[PDB]
Amino acid sequence: GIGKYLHSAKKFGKAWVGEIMNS
Amino acid sequence: GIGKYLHSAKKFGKAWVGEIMNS
Repeated sequence: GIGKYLHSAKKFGKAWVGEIMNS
Repeated sequence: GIGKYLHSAKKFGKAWVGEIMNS
């Protein structure tokens, strides 16, 4: 268990927001 | 190009943070 929120979420966590949070 | 930050990140954005942001 736990193998995306720490290696796939965090990454986008800082990029996805700049995407949605910005657009 | 685009497809995981606005179709997968947000999801974890709320779960991954409650994961790492929680501890």
